[PDB]
Amino acid sequence: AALVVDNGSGMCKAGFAGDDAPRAVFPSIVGRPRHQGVMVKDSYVGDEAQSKRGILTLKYPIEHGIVTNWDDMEKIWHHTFYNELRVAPEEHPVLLTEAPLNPKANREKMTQIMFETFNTPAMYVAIQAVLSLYASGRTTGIVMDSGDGVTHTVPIYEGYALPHAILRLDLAGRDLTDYLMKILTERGYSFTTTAEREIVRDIKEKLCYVALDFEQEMATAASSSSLEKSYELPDGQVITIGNERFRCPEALFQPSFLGMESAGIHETTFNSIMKCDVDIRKDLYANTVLSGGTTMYPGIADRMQKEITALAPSTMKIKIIAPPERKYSVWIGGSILASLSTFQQMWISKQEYDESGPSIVHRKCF
Amino acid sequence: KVVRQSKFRHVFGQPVKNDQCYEDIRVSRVTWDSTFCAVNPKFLAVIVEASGGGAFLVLPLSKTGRIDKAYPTVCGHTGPVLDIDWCPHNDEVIASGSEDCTVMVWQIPENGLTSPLTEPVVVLEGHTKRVGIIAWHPTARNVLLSAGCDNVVLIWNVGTAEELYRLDSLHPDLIYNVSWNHNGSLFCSACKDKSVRIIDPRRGTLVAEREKAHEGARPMRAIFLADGKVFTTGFSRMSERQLALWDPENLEEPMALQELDSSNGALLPFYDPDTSVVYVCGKGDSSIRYFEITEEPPYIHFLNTFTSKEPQRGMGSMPKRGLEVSKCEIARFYKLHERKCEPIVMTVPRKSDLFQDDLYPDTAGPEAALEAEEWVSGRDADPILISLREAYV
Amino acid sequence: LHERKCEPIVMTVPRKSDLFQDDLYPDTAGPEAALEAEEWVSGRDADPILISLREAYV
Ligand SMILES: Nc1ncnc2c1ncn2[C@@H]1O[C@H](COP(=O)(O)OP(=O)(O)O)[C@@H](O)[C@H]1O
Ligand SMILES: [Mg+2]
Repeated sequence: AALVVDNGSGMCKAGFAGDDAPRAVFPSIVGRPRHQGVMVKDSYVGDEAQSKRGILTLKYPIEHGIVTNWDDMEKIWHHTFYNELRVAPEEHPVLLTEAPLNPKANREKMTQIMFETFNTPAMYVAIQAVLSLYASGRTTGIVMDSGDGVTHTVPIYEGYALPHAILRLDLAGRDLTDYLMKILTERGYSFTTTAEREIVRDIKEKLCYVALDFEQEMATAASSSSLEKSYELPDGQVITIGNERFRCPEALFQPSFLGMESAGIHETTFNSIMKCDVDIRKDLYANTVLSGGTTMYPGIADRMQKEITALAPSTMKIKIIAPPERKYSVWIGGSILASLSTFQQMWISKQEYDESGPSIVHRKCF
Repeated sequence: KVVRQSKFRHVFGQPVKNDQCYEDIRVSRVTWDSTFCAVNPKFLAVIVEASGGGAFLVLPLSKTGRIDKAYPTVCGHTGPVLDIDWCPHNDEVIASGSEDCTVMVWQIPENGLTSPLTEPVVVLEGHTKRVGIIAWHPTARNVLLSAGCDNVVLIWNVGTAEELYRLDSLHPDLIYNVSWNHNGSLFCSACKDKSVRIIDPRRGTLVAEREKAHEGARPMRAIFLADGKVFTTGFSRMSERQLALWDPENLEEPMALQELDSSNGALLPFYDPDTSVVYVCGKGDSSIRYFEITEEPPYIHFLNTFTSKEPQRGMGSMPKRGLEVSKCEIARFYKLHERKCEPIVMTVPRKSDLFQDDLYPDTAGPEAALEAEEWVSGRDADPILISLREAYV
Repeated sequence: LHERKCEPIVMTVPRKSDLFQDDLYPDTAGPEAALEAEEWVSGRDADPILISLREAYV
């Protein structure tokens, strides 16, 4: 019974190998009380923190795909094994996921905690981008992984990755949530505290969408009310948003909205494929696979295809692969890979690490 | 009769001002659960992260405020440093154990470090694995206890660089922590097998052993008390952190057993023999809990708790000699964040501004009672006590 | 062996400890013959003489 744990910047997905969906999906947040109790637990992790977020100060242990504080990070893992999965970590091998171009120091800390703090029998860590292609059942393609912390573009050809062509874009869902926060002020709605941030994130996940033509959508919203949508706040208040539904996701293609000099995802995909060899660009053009929760905006694939087609040569066949379950593509691929018979030799034993150290972890891993 | 008689039931914690802290310190990121800090009334030592090998930063107490990133450090180990300990009889001497399976003892200059320190005074190579436990002898001079991951306990004479005693066939699993007794004659050890062992080093015999002291599999600690009892902090089968009191003459059942919470993180206890107060801090916890140990049942009385909004990475305790006696301060705690060390003042509220004799009984001085050769013979002497009245201003 | 170059390759076991590894290096057959050719014709059978690699540790 191998455990597949996919820890992201904002979301954490966990479950058992062979399953078709993660069993535990809870926010990766740690909350602490900001007031003094008057009726006679100093921290809350996951859904309980979300349920009590009114009196708590929510903090993300991972920021931009970087562990800003490992002490809360261990709490997330401890909450996963004992409070979410309700299993003993020492009895199940654990499959881990790493961001592309993960620092060796980051992997070492992840490895050391797993074998020492939790005393896992065996464990392995795999690239999130590679696992996403496993779920799609493809051996060649370029996957853009846009989650909560950072967006990555990793091209893979015939099972070979190209690290030199891997591009990083410091722009993800959390930045959108902040962008939705700032643009909601012009409509008269004020959200400042960390508790309000989750509320704004819920609105983003429910009412935001990607417009095929941003300029035409702006004209439509300025001359009609058909794009208005209403959201009910937890206190029973209702708010209405218009152009902000498609303005917030537009930062994906126009980072200058956030003041970022970097280019959009559509171009960032184009530079990445432009960086690899000429003979493999054909397969990557027709094998663009979308992964991450930030890719659930409706119509993002259609806008994706139109943008790259303008950049790509006219003779070139552009195919954007957006499976409906790509939010858990990293976890789904991990469960598939862990269920393979030929994966048993990639496992790293606790005794082996105790005598060899993290050197064996840098090897056998990419 | 209504209120249990005590002098510390209202002791409150107060962090020092921002300018009195130490920032811009890259604290070590080693999963080993140690104090990560050693402080003496002259210097502050903190284990830091180095790209190559291991190092710990030693700075004068007066050097507050932001710390230069290029500040010289004690970088002599070829591997990451696991733990550090100041010499009680020499404030300028600190021992360090690292992952390079060696122990090196350093002599800090009076004014601090002007250049990075690489060569140590004495190197101790007796462990086949990483050494994460070091403990100076409370009374005997130039005597150091080292316990590596090889389940081997060694006694060293730093003055002569000689391994005084070797204790190997005594710990079947990894050892958590080791603490000397009051006179230095005995030491207690916590092992991964949930067994607490009291061992005579000069004789190499197991005095007392309690199996399955805590049923949880999480790491657990054990310390000696001044009166001669053992305080163990451990976990239950339901992964609940517990505090236990043990009598070395009767270990069939603990004297007390209280459960604190179900949170993770090992509980590092800090004992104050003068006040008989143990401060319990947990790794990654934002609160410090202090309890009073008395002969009255249930022998463990919860006093109060200082609560913060930030988890700490390690903990260092200021001995009595460096405390501000005039402000009715009984303990100072250097809370270590991921990039900052925040001293915390433990203060007894008192109306009178004069010296409080009851709060400040005679404390062990910085002079060793015996020597290594005398202690080897079997001599036993209590630590020499000094008076804190002179520190009053 | 390449077409014009002789390249040694080194297989090593990753071990944290820098001391001698008893398990990695059991007794090995030495360069001393156990029996002579004439004894072999008779039918004598003997195992190779085993030596210790501990002395090679530096
Ligand atoms: N239906 C949705 N529409 C838009 N964005 C979403 C949706 N669901 C999730 N997200 C965004 O995806 C981000 C996290 O996605 P994911 O990659 O699955 O986890 P992580 O990034 O933590 O690994 C969140 O910040 C959230 O804002
Ligand atoms: Mg992700």
